[PDB]
Amino acid sequence: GTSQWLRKTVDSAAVILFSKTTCPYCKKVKDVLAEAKIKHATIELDQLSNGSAIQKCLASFSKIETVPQMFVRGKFIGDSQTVLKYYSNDELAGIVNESKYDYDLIVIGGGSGGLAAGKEAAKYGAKTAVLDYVEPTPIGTTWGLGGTCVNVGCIPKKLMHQAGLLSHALEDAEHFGWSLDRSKISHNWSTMVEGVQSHIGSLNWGYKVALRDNQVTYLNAKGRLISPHEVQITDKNQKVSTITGNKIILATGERPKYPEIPGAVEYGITSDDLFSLPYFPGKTLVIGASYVALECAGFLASLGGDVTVMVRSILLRGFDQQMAEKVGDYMENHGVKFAKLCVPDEIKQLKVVDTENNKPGLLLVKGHYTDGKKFEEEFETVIFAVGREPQLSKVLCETVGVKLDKNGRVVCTDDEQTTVSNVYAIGDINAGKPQLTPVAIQAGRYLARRLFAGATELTDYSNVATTVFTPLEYGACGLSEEDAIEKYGDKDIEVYHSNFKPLEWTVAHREDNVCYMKLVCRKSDNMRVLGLHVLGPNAGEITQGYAVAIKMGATKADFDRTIGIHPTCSETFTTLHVTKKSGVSPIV
Amino acid sequence: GTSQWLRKTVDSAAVILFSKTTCPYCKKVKDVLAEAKIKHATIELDQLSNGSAIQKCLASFSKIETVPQMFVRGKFIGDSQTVLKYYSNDELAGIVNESKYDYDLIVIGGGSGGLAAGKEAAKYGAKTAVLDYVEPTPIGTTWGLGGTCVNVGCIPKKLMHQAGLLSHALEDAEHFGWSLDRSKISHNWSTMVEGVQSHIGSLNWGYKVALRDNQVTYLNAKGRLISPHEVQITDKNQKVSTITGNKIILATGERPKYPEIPGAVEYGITSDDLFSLPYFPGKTLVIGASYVALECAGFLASLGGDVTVMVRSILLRGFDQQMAEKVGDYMENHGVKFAKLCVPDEIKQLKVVDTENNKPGLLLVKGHYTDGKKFEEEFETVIFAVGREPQLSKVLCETVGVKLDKNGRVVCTDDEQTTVSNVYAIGDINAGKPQLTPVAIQAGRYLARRLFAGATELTDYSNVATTVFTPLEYGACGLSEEDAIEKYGDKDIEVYHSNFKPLEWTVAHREDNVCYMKLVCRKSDNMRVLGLHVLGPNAGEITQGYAVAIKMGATKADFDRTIGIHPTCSETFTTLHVTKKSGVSPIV
Ligand SMILES: Cc1cc2nc3c(=O)[nH]c(=O)nc-3n(C[C@H](O)[C@H](O)[C@H](O)COP(=O)(O)OP(=O)(O)OC[C@H]3O[C@@H](n4cnc5c(N)ncnc54)[C@H](O)[C@@H]3O)c2cc1C
Ligand SMILES: Cc1cc2nc3c(=O)[nH]c(=O)nc-3n(C[C@H](O)[C@H](O)[C@H](O)COP(=O)(O)OP(=O)(O)OC[C@H]3O[C@@H](n4cnc5c(N)ncnc54)[C@H](O)[C@@H]3O)c2cc1C
Ligand SMILES: CSc1nsc(NC(C)=O)n1
Ligand SMILES: CSc1nsc(NC(C)=O)n1
Ligand SMILES: CSc1nsc(NC(C)=O)n1
Ligand SMILES: CSc1nsc(NC(C)=O)n1
Repeated sequence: GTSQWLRKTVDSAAVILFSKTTCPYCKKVKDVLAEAKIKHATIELDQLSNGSAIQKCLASFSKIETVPQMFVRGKFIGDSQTVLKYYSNDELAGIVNESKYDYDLIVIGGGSGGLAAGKEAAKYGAKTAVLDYVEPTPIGTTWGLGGTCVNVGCIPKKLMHQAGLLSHALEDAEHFGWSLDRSKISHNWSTMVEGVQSHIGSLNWGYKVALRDNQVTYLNAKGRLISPHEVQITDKNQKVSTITGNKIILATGERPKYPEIPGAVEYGITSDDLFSLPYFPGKTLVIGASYVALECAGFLASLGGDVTVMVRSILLRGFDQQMAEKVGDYMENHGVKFAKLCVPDEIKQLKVVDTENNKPGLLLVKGHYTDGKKFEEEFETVIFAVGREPQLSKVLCETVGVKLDKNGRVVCTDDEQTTVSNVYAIGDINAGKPQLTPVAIQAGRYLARRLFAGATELTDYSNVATTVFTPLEYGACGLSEEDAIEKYGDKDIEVYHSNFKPLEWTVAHREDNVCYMKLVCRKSDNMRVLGLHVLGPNAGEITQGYAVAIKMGATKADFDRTIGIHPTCSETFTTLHVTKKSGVSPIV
Repeated sequence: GTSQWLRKTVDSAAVILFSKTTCPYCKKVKDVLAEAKIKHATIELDQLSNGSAIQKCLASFSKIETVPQMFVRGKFIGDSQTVLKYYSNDELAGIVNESKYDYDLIVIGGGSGGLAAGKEAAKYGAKTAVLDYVEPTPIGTTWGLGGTCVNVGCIPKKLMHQAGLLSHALEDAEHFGWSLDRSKISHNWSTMVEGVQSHIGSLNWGYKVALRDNQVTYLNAKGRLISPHEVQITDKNQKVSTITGNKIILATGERPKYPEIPGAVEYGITSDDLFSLPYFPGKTLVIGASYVALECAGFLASLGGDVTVMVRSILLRGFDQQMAEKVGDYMENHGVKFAKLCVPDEIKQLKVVDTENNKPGLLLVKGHYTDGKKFEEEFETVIFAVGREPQLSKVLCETVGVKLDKNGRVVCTDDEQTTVSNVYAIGDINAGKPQLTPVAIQAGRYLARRLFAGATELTDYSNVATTVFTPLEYGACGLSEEDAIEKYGDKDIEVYHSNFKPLEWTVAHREDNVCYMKLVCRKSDNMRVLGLHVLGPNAGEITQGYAVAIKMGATKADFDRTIGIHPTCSETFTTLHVTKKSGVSPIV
């Protein structure tokens, strides 16, 4: 086992040094490498239980057994004397820059995973290039480096969530003694957008400065894998060229879907355009039922918009459906309208968008209900949030041999390898993995360490916690309640649950039995917690820490023997006692 | 072991039924007890691994070995036939109400632990009386049922913290696009106080309704333990009488200290009076450095007050002192003044409090610094937060034999027993235990189950998490950094740490490297997390869940292999990497 590991480590590392912590000849080579600004991986054999065998297996590559041993791209370079000799003779730089390929690593896609992979690999000497390019939306929207989350995702959408929550802060402030009158305050959309966009712009810039400071070539151009080690690039002026790389990481992500109906691409928008929209949407129709659909409808309504959501079948397919319905009911009771079991057939234009005065157009939406009734109504803006998909045919010449699934996502082993042995995929395009920014970062960074630093640690994709930032937030970790019953049988499942009420809602006179939380547990496994769910303020901050306990296999007794922090919302999890089978009510 | 347990269970239970889940004769006695409204404990022997031996040991008390067996106050009452016979003959009620004593349980003190103990014990048939009485403050302040937290503690102080935070919500709202101008909004103290007091009043009332619905006698009178089973009571009209009880729980809590200097009791106030003060404090001097001192100064300043804190030596003695100093520095940079290494000698009055117009008086404070300089300054209000202490000499006739320590707190074993075998203590008066409302609840409820339901589970007092609700909040669980070094040696301690910045602070243009968090770990124990610390918004909600992981013994690798929720503050704990020994900076 040790042997096979050392062979894979030596073959892929760019510059790697085997060492011991207490050896002056190792120090001597380290000081030489630091002086000449040579970046490299370092493995200290005296801090590995396996290191004595490893020190013996290095003689397969170098025919010696002492430390230090320096390797470049699979080739043994020398012990202490030879490296110093290479240095003294002005030979060391040309040896470490020697390669079959232009780059040790080419990343296609400069988003969450792409930039994480690229920065980490550069730290261990891997000569790295990150490629990024933003195909404009149908109306021409575009943005800078950083990928979906930074530019048209988690970041601008949580800040617009914050401004939505500040409306209820203003309401709440009257009851706590502040003098303002909420009903004489209005919201200015473009002022909000300028502040959000300004923060994004500093992220774009910060990422560029990060790549430059890690010696990463950044190319603003479209990448096409034409063979295992050859990537074709087309830049902004349509100039076409080829670069080669030893390892290839695919991190191109996804883009929004449009329903195939007349008028949709012409007259609707998506989340890609919403976050830099120069005008307030006005009376808005959201077509879709995903978490994207509900978060966007949610903050548009809190900023004073007239909002309808058109629901084909159910809300939040794939999430715990009781939690989904609580989520939806909260929105409906605070000014979001729902058009349930409704599908659109057509969008007709009645006014073009007023580019000069920054005012929305006007649209007519025709649809029908399953009961036969026609849907017909006017909206100033129509947003589509009906899914997302990758566009790999534009990236992957099918003759290279990368296996895709029926949805067009890349099939990988559990270390992210594709069916082409030097090509990997991370993030939203990795088939079957949760589509989330921290996941893609963990995958990129861990993969970079396996390739260029001999690491073994894999990314763990199970029981990853999520949060939906609807007006009342919803956090979950683990199995939904229905899936657990599905997997183990109703008799083996015990669900503890309770309503609650934040102390902050008392003086502000908000609802009594609306916030909610439950633990789904397995009876035959010491009451193991299979899934946790909470609906309430600050649901993300509440949920995060419990994810660590659940990863370690927490049981109902672990929740019970811990003591709460008071006064908090999250403490209700430490004193739960009402089961569902008992039939007792969860209310306060 | 089983034998000794069953003997203690039978001796103290009020009404307890031994049973099996699938026995129609058990059901038969259960249905009789439910019909006649007889409350009782029930132990189902078929759900205990030990139950076969237990069913054999019940023949020590009853000379039978079948189920069911009913016991009242240590006496075997009958199997199925005898109970039905007692019922049919109109004899059952007088048998279950038979006792040497008026009450199975007398609780002295109606606060967090007292009410928790009393409600739980009543569920298992224990005939219970809760005693509560609020000795007025020197200026005559007083309040209703519920104890310190409800009336003059965690509840009114977190709501006044919420109103303090709403000031920065109002500031923040401008940058997110809302139209208001913070500099034209002022705060009305008495309007805030009315809303806080109204919520407390519904808690007072709710607790009374709770005791009545659990058949608990509630006496509004001062309790004095004169012998192991005799409590003397003095009511509001000074009428004096005696009641007897089998078990006694002491839950009288503490009250604030005053420094022995001239003018202090006459002209200063404490937290006991602050939370219902009919006038705004105005320019205020806080004398003390505890968490009470800083939380109160904190919200007074955010509500527009001119505030000074007088610090004898250090802030927050007993907390991680780096975290304390970060906490203090934040306050100082946002309008709280600190008078460091300063002690008061005297308070002179310059104006009496204006009772009619609701306006504060005016005071002169004289003190001196350790460098020799005199302190002399005028304040409209002086608050003392210089400690809290119990008053057990007013409760415990020293001839009863309850051992106190040098601070006047009750010495108990790890199941809360005092040196008098039927007397227990819970909450702030239990010597050596964290003085916290959830602890006192856990202790009361678990004790009630041991006494009257045969439970064995003890309360776990280690690694209880805390939060300090200063303007920037501070949450901790486990060891402070200095104590861990003290216990295991610097060489064996590794501290990971990082600054961070909430996404919400970006658009509102707040500080860059002020929020902070660290993990204190032990090198020789798989990098076990010994202590966690975070300074930032919503610190309580952040910290709570990690307390569960730490109780199960989380390591640095458990934090690493869990994936974050994004965008949150709490996710920074899942990706920490900068150690202190490395000397790398923690900034962004
Ligand atoms: C509205 C919305 C809200 C979201 N909110 C959250 C949230 O709160 N939390 C969360 O965890 N996740 C959230 N997500 C998901 C999260 O953003 C993604 O999981 C994450 O962006 C995936 O990262 P990635 O690196 O795999 O892809 P991306 O971030 O999409 O990066 C891919 C990049 O590669 C570029 N590219 C594509 N093809 C090429 C090519 N041929 N050559 C060069 N460059 C190319 C793309 O234009 C893009 O810049 C949200 C997503 C959306 C749409
Ligand atoms: C300003 C302040 C803020 C706090 N904030 C928090 C916080 O955020 N979180 C937290 O966990 N803890 C907090 N605490 C501490 C928390 O309130 C206590 O730990 C808790 O109240 C202890 O409960 P107890 O039942 O032991 O005592 P108490 O709640 O003090 O109850 C004792 C009761 O018995 C009464 N009594 C006394 N003697 C007699 C007698 N002879 N006869 C009858 N009745 C009698 C007392 O008047 C009182 O009503 C705070 C405390 C203070 C002072
Ligand atoms: C993929 S979720 C989704 N797709 S269409 C829809 N709603 C409509 C057509 O009204 N929801
Ligand atoms: C979810 S909508 C809403 N309004 S106030 C709030 N939460 C607080 C004050 O903690 N939520
Ligand atoms: C017990 S903490 C404390 N006691 S006195 C003080 N400060 C002063 C005298 O100025 N802090
Ligand atoms: C701690 S003082 C302060 N002002 S705003 C804030 N926190 C947010 C907006 O999450 N804290």
